[PDB]
Amino acid sequence: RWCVYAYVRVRGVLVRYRRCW
Repeated sequence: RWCVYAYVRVRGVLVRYRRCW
């Protein structure tokens, strides 16, 4: 597992962030 560059998804509105998986 690691966290890198990504795009969130709050209220069907993608918003640049970090995602871990």
